[PDB]
Amino acid sequence: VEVVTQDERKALHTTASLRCSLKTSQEPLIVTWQKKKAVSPENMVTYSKTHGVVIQPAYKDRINVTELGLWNSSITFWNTTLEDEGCYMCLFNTFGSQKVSGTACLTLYVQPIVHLHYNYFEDHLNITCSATARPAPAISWKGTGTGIENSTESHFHSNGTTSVTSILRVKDPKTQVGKEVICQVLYLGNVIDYKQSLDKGS
Amino acid sequence: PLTQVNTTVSVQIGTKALLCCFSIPLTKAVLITWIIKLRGLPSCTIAYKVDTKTNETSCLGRNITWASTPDHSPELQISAVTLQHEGTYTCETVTPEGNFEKNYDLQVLVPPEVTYFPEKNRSAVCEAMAGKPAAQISWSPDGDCVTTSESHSNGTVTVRSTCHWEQNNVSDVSCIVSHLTGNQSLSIELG
Ligand SMILES: *[C@@H]1O[C@H](CO)[C@@H](O)[C@H](O)[C@H]1NC(C)=O
Ligand SMILES: *[C@@H]1O[C@H](CO)[C@@H](O)[C@H](O)[C@H]1NC(C)=O
Ligand SMILES: *[C@@H]1O[C@H](CO)[C@@H](O)[C@H](O)[C@H]1NC(C)=O
Ligand SMILES: *[C@@H]1O[C@H](CO)[C@@H](O)[C@H](O)[C@H]1NC(C)=O
Ligand SMILES: *[C@@H]1O[C@H](CO)[C@@H](O)[C@H](O)[C@H]1NC(C)=O
Ligand SMILES: *[C@@H]1O[C@H](CO)[C@@H](O)[C@H](O)[C@H]1NC(C)=O
Ligand SMILES: *[C@@H]1O[C@H](CO)[C@@H](O)[C@H](O)[C@H]1NC(C)=O
Ligand SMILES: *[C@@H]1O[C@H](CO)[C@@H](O)[C@H](O)[C@H]1NC(C)=O
Ligand SMILES: *[C@@H]1O[C@H](CO)[C@@H](O)[C@H](O)[C@H]1NC(C)=O
Ligand SMILES: *[C@@H]1O[C@H](CO)[C@@H](O)[C@H](O)[C@H]1NC(C)=O
Ligand SMILES: *[C@@H]1O[C@H](CO)[C@@H](O)[C@H](O)[C@H]1NC(C)=O
Repeated sequence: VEVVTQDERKALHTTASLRCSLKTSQEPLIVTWQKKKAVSPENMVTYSKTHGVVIQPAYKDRINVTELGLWNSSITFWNTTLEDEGCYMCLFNTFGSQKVSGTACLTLYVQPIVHLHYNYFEDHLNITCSATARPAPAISWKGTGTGIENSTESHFHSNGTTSVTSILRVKDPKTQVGKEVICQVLYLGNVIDYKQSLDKGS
Repeated sequence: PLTQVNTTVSVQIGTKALLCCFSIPLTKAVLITWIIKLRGLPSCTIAYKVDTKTNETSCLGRNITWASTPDHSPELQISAVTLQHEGTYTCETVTPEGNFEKNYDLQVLVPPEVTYFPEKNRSAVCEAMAGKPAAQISWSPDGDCVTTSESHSNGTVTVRSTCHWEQNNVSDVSCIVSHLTGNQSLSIELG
């Protein structure tokens, strides 16, 4: 492999950096960063020893070059936007022998916000379990009771965030549910269990 | 905000070809590289470093020309294009303003050797020998025809058509040969 690059999954409205490491003897002349588009790629910035850093008017106050060098280059979005999400290429231009690309793709996330409403009445209980994240999170019930009444609804925001709300209506904590009622929420392959118990006495 | 241009160029065999870089002032440019990938040969480069006016070439054996002038980008030239010239040519210009590209798919065209003549029992023959791409043979008016295509190793194709018309009120026919290098209609007088 010629160019070493890692895709980056970082948080929305915060700093994100892409890096390419060119592995070869031949010193390049100029490095170009482009945003992969349908139609032609878009020119973002170049670094050269002869001309230094040159950012296109479009990206003027949105990125800088964090690593100045012909072998190792990094670009940094100061504060990301959904627009900034996508695929990028670092081009190493060397005299006398074509060029070499490195594609690195950027994906932005929003950490989940979870609401847990528990509501207890005559013997029976209803739990609603809401979760808003980006990408959409996965709600599931681990304090199973096989039967029960239960419905899940989702909403997509103009934000880009996705809300999922699961309403579970227990009728009696006997054979209905164990000693813990679990709302388990998966977010990009990561499950966190939200556990709810109940201690009486005698 | 154009940064890339893909183009298919068709050239008659034996005729001139001229390939142009992305259109940018030579004082502006930093590095200009032509990348040639010919049928059955590896990738290949002619490079020009603007500031020091130096060049380097992996491209020997491809039989093409690199035309240079002061204060203009270099261009590729081929006086008389051959079959082995078929392939991919790409000028890669880079300026401080970023990377630019002009890709070319060069396809060589061979005009078919066309022969035509009348025949025994009100028949006719019409042939377009080793053209590229294959030509198409029609007739006017429609007769009892059999038309066949043979492919040659050098990517040329021969198309042969023979027709009969039974005895009535038709005595003149037309072989119509369609091809990119130009269509033609040939007349025949039936035996
Ligand atoms: C990023 O920019 C947004 C405006 O779109 C602003 O609301 C937010 O506070 C900024 N955050 C940081 C960490 O710079
Ligand atoms: C980022 O680049 C701009 C040029 O658009 C320059 O004004 C600024 O000094 C740079 N900032 C940093 C932190 O390097
Ligand atoms: C490029 O990156 C490597 C590690 O990724 C770093 O150690 C090195 O300093 C850089 N190369 C050069 C020639 O500076
Ligand atoms: C809880 O339960 C009652 C039925 O017992 C139902 O009518 C009500 O809509 C539920 N409340 C919520 C907030 O889901
Ligand atoms: C959710 O509802 C379905 C039927 O609509 C049922 O099969 C399932 O058991 C319920 N989930 C739980 C945890 O009881
Ligand atoms: C995103 O903004 C919408 C308003 O469009 C809001 O309802 C939603 O809850 C927000 N989510 C976050 C995590 O800010
Ligand atoms: C030729 O044209 C398209 C659109 O300009 C471009 O995306 C593509 O990369 C080119 N095709 C190839 C095979 O390089
Ligand atoms: C190109 O390079 C060759 C060999 O290195 C040199 O002799 C020649 O002067 C150069 N010519 C041009 C036009 O750049
Ligand atoms: C180039 O020309 C030489 C004659 O010197 C010929 O042998 C060779 O086949 C040609 N190569 C191509 C790719 O046309
Ligand atoms: C291509 O092959 C056919 C059949 O051998 C021949 O007639 C034609 O002239 C060949 N060569 C070229 C250079 O077109
Ligand atoms: C040949 O005929 C086709 C239709 O069969 C027509 O579109 C085209 O104009 C003709 N070719 C030339 C070179 O005139």
